[PDB]
Amino acid sequence: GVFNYETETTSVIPAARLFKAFILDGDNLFPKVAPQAISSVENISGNGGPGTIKKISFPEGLPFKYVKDRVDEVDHTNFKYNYSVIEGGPIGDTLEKISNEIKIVATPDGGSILKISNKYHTKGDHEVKAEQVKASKEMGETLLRAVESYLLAHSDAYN
Repeated sequence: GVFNYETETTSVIPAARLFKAFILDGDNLFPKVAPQAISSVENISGNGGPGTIKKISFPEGLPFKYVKDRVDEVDHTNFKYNYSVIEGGPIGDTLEKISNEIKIVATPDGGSILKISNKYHTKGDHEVKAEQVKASKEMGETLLRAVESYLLAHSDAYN
């Protein structure tokens, strides 16, 4: 079957700046500002646009070793990002792929909110463990606050 779960996290960083660092330059910032979350980001197939495959490895702590991600869509103007987890991690047994959509909306105060969306593809009527979804919510949130600390520490960046 197909299950969809949503989330929304706030950030002080304006959408314009957050996009460049969190999305446009994630594969170069995450392993730097969040080592206990991302160990290394390897490129497999593609230059970096739609159809690209990046091998994201995790530290020697998490239960997962790596995860293959496929770049689907990257809207630089509408601050939208779409990637799919095709291999590694939870993928297997009953789970096939994971369609993810990230959108950075600006707020009236000058901040921004992340409208993340997870769409899992299970086997027949098989469902997904709550902890699985709970993990991504923490995965992205930790990275978020990981990028905020840096941006606020280095104002002369991504601008």
